[PDB]
Amino acid sequence: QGLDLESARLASAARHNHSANQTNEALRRLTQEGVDMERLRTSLGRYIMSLEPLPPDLRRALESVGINPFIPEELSLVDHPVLNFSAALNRMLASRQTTTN
Repeated sequence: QGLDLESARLASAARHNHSANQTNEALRRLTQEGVDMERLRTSLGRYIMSLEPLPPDLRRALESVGINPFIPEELSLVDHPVLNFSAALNRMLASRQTTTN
């Protein structure tokens, strides 16, 4: 006896695991995956604004790390995890090259 396996497995199904590591992890993973940092920064910045969306390449890459690109406009693209992703992205590349004028 001891059939209480539902209660045990749902707690493990939920789990606690997340960090700002996942942001920098996504950046470096997409780099190793075959997505260029600059092209990523373009398609991502476009997604933030009223512009052309990111390709299913950028989509599959992000979703494979666990960061969903396509958030509905009920969040108004504010509450989405893709902001913190884009933040670390643009400031990383800005620090790499430069921000002149």
